[PDB]
Amino acid sequence: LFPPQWICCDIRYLDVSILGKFAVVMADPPWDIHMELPYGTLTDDEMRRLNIPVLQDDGFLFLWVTGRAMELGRECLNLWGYERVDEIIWVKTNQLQRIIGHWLNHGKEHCLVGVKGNPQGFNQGLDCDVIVAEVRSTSHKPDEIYGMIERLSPGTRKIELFGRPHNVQPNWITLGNQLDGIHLLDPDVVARFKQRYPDGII
Amino acid sequence: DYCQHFVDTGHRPQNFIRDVELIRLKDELIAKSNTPPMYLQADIEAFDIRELTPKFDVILLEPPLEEYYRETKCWTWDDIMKLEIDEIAAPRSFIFLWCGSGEGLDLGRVCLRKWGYRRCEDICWIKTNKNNPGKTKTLDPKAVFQRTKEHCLMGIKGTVDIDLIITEEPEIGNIEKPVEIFHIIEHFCLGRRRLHLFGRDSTIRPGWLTVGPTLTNSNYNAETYASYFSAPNSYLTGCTEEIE
Ligand SMILES: CNc1cc(N2CCC3(CC2)CN(c2ccc(CN4CCC(C)(C)CC4)cc2F)CC(=O)N3)ncn1
Repeated sequence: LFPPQWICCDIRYLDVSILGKFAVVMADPPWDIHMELPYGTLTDDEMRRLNIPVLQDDGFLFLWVTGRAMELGRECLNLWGYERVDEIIWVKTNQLQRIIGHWLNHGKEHCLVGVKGNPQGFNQGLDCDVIVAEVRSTSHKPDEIYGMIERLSPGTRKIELFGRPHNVQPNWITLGNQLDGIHLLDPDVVARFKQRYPDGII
Repeated sequence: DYCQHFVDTGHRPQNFIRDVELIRLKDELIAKSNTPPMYLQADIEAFDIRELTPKFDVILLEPPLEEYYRETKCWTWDDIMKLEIDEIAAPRSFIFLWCGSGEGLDLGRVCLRKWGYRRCEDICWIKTNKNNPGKTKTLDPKAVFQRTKEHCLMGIKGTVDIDLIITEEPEIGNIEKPVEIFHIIEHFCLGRRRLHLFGRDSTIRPGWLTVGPTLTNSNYNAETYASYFSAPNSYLTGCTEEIE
């Protein structure tokens, strides 16, 4: 079922096996980077322990990284069974097209690209590894990435981990703990969910 | 938006970035502090690196990747990773390693750790194609996307600028890296012992010792070089007034 679906929950404790396989996985995790914290983080082991590998047999993973997560995300990427084959960077601009850790000011954000298995029938090569786009709101990922993903693998099932309510998108299932309840439509998913959560509570 | 547009017209999104106070006296202090340029022809495969002294405050490492000749002796990351970089790096020192945009983004980090550095900054060279939009890229088989940038990893060991460099893609087979990397490095004021491995005649430069196989001339003398940093000049950042 093409339209937005989502599941409010803790991705740590949700049984992602019910959701089936996905041509594309995206995650922008709350890594435990250099202290701070305007939101609750996951520790390294909980990220290593996430159950990404059940989610795909053949396809791609898009993994947002910052700070030390540039090295840690490469680990999770490899442990989860992926190989990093690309790396998109987003150049942050203003509404007039100019540019806006300790030693250097960050003008960009990184998103590792990982492959698993043997994806076939994908339009590899259509976009380039560079996104230029205005920062619409703090800590938000740019909508252009969904365009790039759709062009890459049109029509396919996709899942987002640690999405927020604005991340809901056709062909996508968004997981996030600040989402509005549980909105599901694809029957097989609705089936394995009722069979796994009869009284509906993770 | 702009990625829809590149799939339309052949212009990379970065073709559209604009503009790409006076910290000018800084550049004068770097320039006054700068050692005379020194350079040395050396086959770095076969060259006992230890013969380079003293130990360096900054190392810029631009090994010739097989991927740079994707259209025109190349080093593998096997070869790079066997360099004994840790032997010539001062206890507190910095490295800038050109990693390209393939496996290098991973293997280069293995190197940074093999030699004792932590990654500090990922600097991206973003290449516009405003003068040849109708020429796309021949991708690596593993590639998902057109590759239109290169990464220069920054590493530190021991205890003002942006992490983006925007210029136009060099002609096929030109492998020079944007000279702007030298400005970023020099503005950090990291020390005056600066080493550029696999530099060329075209990269020689005040404030630097260049070592590479294709140099046509050499003027290196370890004692002459060492002389530049004996007291009272040993600890200057490179950004201060020279000691009278
Ligand atoms: C405890 N387990 C959970 C957690 C969970 N959430 C976890 C918290 C979550 C929403 C979902 C998202 N978050 C957040 C915010 C910013 C970033 C950083 N990034 C970096 C790259 C950019 C610039 C593309 C974009 C910004 C990362 C984040 F992760 C802020 C926020 O408020 N919430 N959902 C289910 N289970």
